[PDB]
Amino acid sequence: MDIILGIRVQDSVILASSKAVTRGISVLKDSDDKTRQLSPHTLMSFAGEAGDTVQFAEYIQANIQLYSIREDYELSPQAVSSFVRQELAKSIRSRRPYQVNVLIGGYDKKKNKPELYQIDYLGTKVELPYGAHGYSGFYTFSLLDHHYRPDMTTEEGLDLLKLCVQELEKRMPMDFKGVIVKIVDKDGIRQVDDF
Amino acid sequence: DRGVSTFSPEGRLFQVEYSLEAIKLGSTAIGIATKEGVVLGVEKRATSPLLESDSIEKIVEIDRHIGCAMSGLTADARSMIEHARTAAVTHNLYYDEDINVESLTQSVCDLALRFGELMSRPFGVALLIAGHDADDGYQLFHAEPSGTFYRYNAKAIGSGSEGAQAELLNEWHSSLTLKEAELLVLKILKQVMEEKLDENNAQLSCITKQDGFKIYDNEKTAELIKELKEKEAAE
Amino acid sequence: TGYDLSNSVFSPDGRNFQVEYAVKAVENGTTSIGIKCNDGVVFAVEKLITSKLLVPQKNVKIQVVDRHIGCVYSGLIPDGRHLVNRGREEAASFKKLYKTPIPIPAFADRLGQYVQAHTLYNSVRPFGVSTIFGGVDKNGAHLYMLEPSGSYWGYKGAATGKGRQSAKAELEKLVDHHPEGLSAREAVKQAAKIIYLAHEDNKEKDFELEISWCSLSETNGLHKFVKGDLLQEAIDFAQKEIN
Amino acid sequence: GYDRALSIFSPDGHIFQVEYALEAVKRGTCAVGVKGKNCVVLGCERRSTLKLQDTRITPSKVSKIDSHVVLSFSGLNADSRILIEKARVEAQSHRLTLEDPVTVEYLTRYVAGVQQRYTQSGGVRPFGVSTLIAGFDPRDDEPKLYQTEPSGIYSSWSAQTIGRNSKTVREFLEKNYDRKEPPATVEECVKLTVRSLLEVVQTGAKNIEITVVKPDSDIVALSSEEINQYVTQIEQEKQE
Amino acid sequence: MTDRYSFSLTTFSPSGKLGQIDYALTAVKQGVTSLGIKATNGVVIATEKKSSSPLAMSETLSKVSLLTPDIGAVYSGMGPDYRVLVDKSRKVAHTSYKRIYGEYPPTKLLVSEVAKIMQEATQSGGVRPFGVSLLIAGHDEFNGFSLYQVDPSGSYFPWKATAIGKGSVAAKTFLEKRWNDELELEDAIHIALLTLKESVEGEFNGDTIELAIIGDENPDLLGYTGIPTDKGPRFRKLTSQEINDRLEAL
Amino acid sequence: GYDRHITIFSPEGRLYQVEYAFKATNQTNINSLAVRGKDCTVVISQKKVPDKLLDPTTVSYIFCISRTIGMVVNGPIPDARNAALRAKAEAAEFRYKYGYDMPCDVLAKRMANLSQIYTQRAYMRPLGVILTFVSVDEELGPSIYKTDPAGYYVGYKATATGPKQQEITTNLENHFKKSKIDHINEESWEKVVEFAITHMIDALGTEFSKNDLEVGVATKDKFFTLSAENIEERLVAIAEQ
Amino acid sequence: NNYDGDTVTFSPTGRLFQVEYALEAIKQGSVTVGLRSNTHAVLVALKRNADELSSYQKKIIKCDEHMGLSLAGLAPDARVLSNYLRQQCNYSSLVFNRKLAVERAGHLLCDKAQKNTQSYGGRPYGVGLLIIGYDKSGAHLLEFQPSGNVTELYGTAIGARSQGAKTYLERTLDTFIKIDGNPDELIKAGVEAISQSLRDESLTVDNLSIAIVGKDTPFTIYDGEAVAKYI
Amino acid sequence: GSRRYDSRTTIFSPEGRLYQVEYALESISHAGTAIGIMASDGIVLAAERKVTSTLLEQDTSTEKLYKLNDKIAVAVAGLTADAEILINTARIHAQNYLKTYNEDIPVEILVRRLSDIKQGYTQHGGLRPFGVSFIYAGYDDRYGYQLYTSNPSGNYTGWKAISVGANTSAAQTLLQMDYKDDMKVDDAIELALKTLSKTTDSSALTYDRLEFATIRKGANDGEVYQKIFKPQEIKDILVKTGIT
Repeated sequence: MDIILGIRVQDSVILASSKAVTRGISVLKDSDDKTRQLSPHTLMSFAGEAGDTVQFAEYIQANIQLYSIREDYELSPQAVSSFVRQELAKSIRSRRPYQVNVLIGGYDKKKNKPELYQIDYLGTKVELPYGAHGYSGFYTFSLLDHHYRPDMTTEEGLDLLKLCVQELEKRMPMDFKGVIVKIVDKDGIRQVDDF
Repeated sequence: DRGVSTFSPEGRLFQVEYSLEAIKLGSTAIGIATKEGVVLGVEKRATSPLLESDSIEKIVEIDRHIGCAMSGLTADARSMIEHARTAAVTHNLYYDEDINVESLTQSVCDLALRFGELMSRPFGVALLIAGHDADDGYQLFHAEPSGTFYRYNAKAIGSGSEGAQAELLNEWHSSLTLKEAELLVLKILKQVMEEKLDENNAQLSCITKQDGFKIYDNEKTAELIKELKEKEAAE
Repeated sequence: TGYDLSNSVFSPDGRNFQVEYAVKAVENGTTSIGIKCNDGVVFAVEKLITSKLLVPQKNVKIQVVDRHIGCVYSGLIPDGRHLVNRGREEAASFKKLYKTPIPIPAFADRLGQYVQAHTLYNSVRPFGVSTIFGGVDKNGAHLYMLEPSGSYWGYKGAATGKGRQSAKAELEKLVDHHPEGLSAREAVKQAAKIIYLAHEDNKEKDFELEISWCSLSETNGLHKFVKGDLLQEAIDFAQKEIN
Repeated sequence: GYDRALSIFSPDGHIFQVEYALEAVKRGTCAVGVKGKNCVVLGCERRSTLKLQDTRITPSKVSKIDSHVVLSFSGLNADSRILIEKARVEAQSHRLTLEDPVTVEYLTRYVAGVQQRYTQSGGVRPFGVSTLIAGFDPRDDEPKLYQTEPSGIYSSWSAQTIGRNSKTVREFLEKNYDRKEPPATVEECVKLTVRSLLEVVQTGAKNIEITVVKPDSDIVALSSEEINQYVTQIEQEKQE
Repeated sequence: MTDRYSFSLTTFSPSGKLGQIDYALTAVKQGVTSLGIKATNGVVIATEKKSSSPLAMSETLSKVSLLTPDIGAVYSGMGPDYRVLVDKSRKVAHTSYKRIYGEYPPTKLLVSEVAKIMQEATQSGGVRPFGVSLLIAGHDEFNGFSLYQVDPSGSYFPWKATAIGKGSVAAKTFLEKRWNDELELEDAIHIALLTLKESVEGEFNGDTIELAIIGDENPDLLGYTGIPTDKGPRFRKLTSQEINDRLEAL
Repeated sequence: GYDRHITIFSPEGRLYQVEYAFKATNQTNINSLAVRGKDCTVVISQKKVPDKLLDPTTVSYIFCISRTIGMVVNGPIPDARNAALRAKAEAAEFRYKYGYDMPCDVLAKRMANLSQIYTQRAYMRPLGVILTFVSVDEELGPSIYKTDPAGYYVGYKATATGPKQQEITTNLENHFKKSKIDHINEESWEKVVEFAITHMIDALGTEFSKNDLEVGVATKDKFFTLSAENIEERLVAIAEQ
Repeated sequence: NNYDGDTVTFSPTGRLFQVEYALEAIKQGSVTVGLRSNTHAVLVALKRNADELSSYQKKIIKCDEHMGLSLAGLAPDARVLSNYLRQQCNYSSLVFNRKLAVERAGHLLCDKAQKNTQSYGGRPYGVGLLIIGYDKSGAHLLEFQPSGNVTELYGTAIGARSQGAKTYLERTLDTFIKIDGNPDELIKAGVEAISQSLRDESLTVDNLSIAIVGKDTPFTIYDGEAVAKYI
Repeated sequence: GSRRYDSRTTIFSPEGRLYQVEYALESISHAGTAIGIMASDGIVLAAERKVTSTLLEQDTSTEKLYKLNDKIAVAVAGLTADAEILINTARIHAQNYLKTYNEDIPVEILVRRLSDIKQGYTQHGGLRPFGVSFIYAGYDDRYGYQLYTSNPSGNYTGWKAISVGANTSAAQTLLQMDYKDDMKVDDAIELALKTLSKTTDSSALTYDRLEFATIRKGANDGEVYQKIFKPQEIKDILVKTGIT
């Protein structure tokens, strides 16, 4: 699919993902949720080749849920991101690689810190205060480089995110039909239903 | 020790003959074929009163036109049922039609002698396979762990089988109605069962051309038991 | 004890009892022979007529390998057929790679190694046959006999089955009385006689005679069955000698 | 590969390896399951031959297969881990393909199938384990309790016990459990489960474990003190 | 065909004994005596060349074998089992080490690999244990000189000095009285020859005794010159003459 | 007592199947002898053709393994030919892979290793044969290397195998005790064959005709067997002095 | 005794007991007869029921348009071997456009059965077969034993009490071989032959099973009222 | 065929016991005693080498105590060769986990993995089980200091103090008597050595007959240190605790 954004503020991680699904000529859907909850305090958004995106995301979800049941314990965001990276690094030298890029937003309950990880389909992992995939970064990073502070509130993070989406809606040729925004903090994962 | 596929001096496979002994210890199952349908009945035989008896599943659907009852080591039947269901559905996929009851039975019986040193031993369960097709009408087959299957007008398997089969010898005729067959299975089950027969420790089922395979409700069977009691008291 | 319960086990003697038991099955079979002549070989076998219902001349026992080798055996008939099937595969692969038809000594070792391999493991049973075989190659005529152990040697004459002692004695007379050699046509006649003489060990039931031959002059070095007039002539010669 | 047929029939039509696996279950610590009107309780015996045990880290007897289903057992502890792992993998596989968590009956049918397979496969011995599987089907408030055994047969139970001295506690349950009126509350159900174990256990101290499963993935394990209060109240009513 | 023995031939008996391992050790006990002594600047390993026939050329039968340029081995027990273990040990030194790290393995790790092979013949399907005990002497940069014993079970132990086989009990007592932590290599060779004489019945000379050392680097045995860091093998087999020279000062 | 049926240890640390394979070695009742000259290696073996129906030219226990290597076998012919075919295959493969002729001692080691495997692996039985390999090696010169069912092998100055090996062995020992050298100091192989036959006659106490013996000779770059008429010429020379 | 635990073991007299035990299963089986003339070949089989409610076990199996057999012994083993014959007949037709010779079909059955008598783990087949067919050399009748032994005959019988039918055919040899161009009379001779093996029971309409193949006659099986004509 | 010679290593007895597991446990009861004691500020591992010699090179010798990673160690009782096979597998599993999740493997997960391998040899394959019992001493940030044991059956349990090998009945009674929950490492060191000194089959407990190890947060600040004691260091702690 198209635009996925992430920003890590003081006490939470915010993920924004476009709602459009386009199959060549027509926009088949304008309310698609490009994310999967991996654990109560870990969320993964995704974009890439059709079919492979959801297949990969659900495969990861199943594996983390299996780990959670086996150990009666939630893996740290860092541990989950490393597992996901290895799967993509394995995939890139397969017969038919997963063409999927992901952002992993998680709140570490042990360290009481939000964490945002950016991983591309090659298995290239980086921890960032804010990130994106595709062309999304080309339009938004100059705004984030200017306004971002590590001590921002969640509300300030959403406002900076709105400015990023507005710039995308102005200069991007494709109509991505707005974004679904989700917040990851100490209390878990919730969706902002008005954006 | 000795081979699993060894012949005895009489020309019988030891393991097959021994599995037949396990089937003799199983709960009773009875089948009666008529021109109006085939009836299948079983003894549930719960080991304790705290065991919820409606979870005992000894009568099973293979397809809409084929049912099946079991006796012996009933856990062994699960892979046989799975194969039967797959074979029935697969044939419909390949040929856009219902599979013949005999052909389904033959497919199940092909699994039987696939043991050695494939599975490590024969199945310890016998099956009564009942159904209907357009070519041969209403049919009842007895599938054994030897790989042999006989067609029957009526048949009983399990612990009360030889007493039940003698009773079926006298009672069966070519003009039996479906209702008459239902009462007859209930009558003979009641005869050979240890505990007193009711709707909770016995189960009925039938296969008709119109309605297909149906397992009877406990309320429906309870009425047929009451009808049986009254007609036996009638003389 | 227990050394004889499993194949490939050495007894305290250094013997493989299972192989020795396979020999007993061979000794129980019908009599078969082989005669090496001047430019070829002759094979003959006793076929017991168990019943009148057996169709005469139909249940053929002697088998051809390639087009120049004949094989006959005594003991368990199916085991012999299995060995000939392998022999046919060996001969085919030899000719495939090397072009020339397999030489008889080469063919002998192929059967020998295969039979020997069935004495190496307890997961297989030894062959219940002794096989007499041979034919004509570039170096001339060759006759071989192969036992259940895998052991084989070249022979001037060979015999196996229930009437082997009788047959051997008859073969030994021919070797002594003909140091210069025997003709192919003579060998067919003599083969008929020897089978008839060896039939005294199986005198209860009557039998059917079956003969084949490979000769450089008589069959162009190809294996052929003796049929019709030449077979009858050999039967007459044989019947005359027993009376 | 090792292909030897270990589970085979005997002249009297018995498979001894399967029957000897049941003897391993008889040796295992007692496990009990009781379903109320709106709950299921799983009770387990802990043999007090082992003290100096670290109870924080020692493998607990009741295992979550999913957030809504639990599994307890009697028999070989090492064997049970293999069944628990397979059940957990299948639970996630079901969610992945059907997009719905397993029913309690389905999960039972799977575990029972694995057990059966190990009774007619070459080179393997049967599991020396019987299991009690309890929980609630997704979006359903009807309690579920099933039992499996080494042969692979399974069935549903209003109340059931397995393991050593299970004959005694089944005797208790058969006279104390009424089907027309099951334990209406959590309290009543736990009380009846603790009572049933007290027929067999010894000291009511750290020897009894209790796990309560309610609808909608509500599963909690009772502590020593909470169970101790049930143990206290039961005997004070008994002194009469 | 196919190997249908996929099950263990070594199993625990009711008393907890592994019968086949015990019996393998009994075969080692019947074997000819071999010994090893560690000095401050070297290690010596020795054994008797028990010739089966005087027509046999006993020089063609090597009981003391080079495993790597700095590691040697000797045995007691079944000779054929030893020979194949030497082949496997030489190969595993390359496949599991030299082809990875570009250098020969340290003594303790090569011993560990040989031990693993012997352990597996004690658990794997359709095989019996090896009927040998090995003594492995060697040197490497970071561990210095070392001597190890490996048994049929796969167990291994490091020794200052030891003996295995026929007269090991008497030989170990003899070594306990003579060994100290200040021995030079020549002293250890002298003690080795003294110890070995007790277990030998017949002829005792350079032709009936096999002896090798792990000592100084031998640049004369390297086969090439030009690379300063390459200084030659530390393993050296003593000649018949070299043994006889030390038997006069005996 | 299944420790006697397969190759596992007995309580005494013995392998009975290996010991019984050594006994099968003498089943043919044939004795063989091998000696080394200056330029050659000679091997002689008794030849017994007990049946008149046999073709005597096909009765043999000496094998031409490669151009340079010969092999005499003591034991039943099926196992002998099994070992012969394998040795031929190994020698040919060696030349293909490593670019030079397989040495006699290296082939002996290889066959000894194969034999060792049969003593350790249960599904394979030992071969009931003793294999004596001979050649004139390009590095080591005249060579005799002998393998047995235990997987043991060693080089020999001379050697003997069979039911009466001890008598021949002692006879050879006594000669080399006199001469104090490791070989027969003779130029021609003909005279080395004559030595070999003479000392077998002395040791066994039996006379030989041309059909009672079987002879193999190894020289530089070839191994060959003698015909009956070549052996006859040898026997005549022995009798004339 | 000590040598009957598996098929891979000869006895001290050179016998294979597992094979002999498999042969015993045939003797317990119901009687079936085979006979032929120069134009036709006929199978007659006495079918066996479990009881009066049960059907009569089928005995005759079609392999091709020109070939088929009758069984006596373990029925599932006959299904395996007949399936193999169906495949081999089929391979011959598809690859070579050639109807499989009856003699060659016998050779293939022999070799398939032999492999189960020389290897560990397996077991011999527990069934005997009578194969009839019409090919390029006329009518044929074969007898198969699970030892591997296959024999071409004018007539024969296998199963329980088969000796009575076999003696009758041995007497009638000169008569029934001459029944050319008359299918009904050849079947009559077969029905009369199998009657020499009956005791207590007689040939009824659901008891009797007949098969025939010939010059201008595809392999066809007669059951039910189709055999009432011959009762 | 081959069936004749099969011991059938993976069958139940009529009583429902696994023959080979029981017999392997009998083997382990003759091995040198190993003891583990868990304290609030660390874990102690103490073990007795079996009847040694004066010519054994002790300082380079290891038969009892093995390092699995920087946080986890094991004490061995049984066949040493069998133990090294499993130890190498455990070391690999720990590294596999570290590579996958970029975190050190939790102690129980490693223990469960090795225990499952042992279990497999009792249920399938027809091979003899491993004649080894382990004591696992380890630390992770979830449960802190942990002691586990596993045996040839593949069953594992957690402990405050535990012994394996010879004289476990006597050793366990002595530990049960003197162990307290608020105990410290230095006290636990003394208890372990005192217990071995009383249970040993040797005449006296000396440095050359012992292997010793501690896992302490006595590593400078917020980290854990493993200490495999040297021969001289075992000699010193024996004098300090007043045994020699």
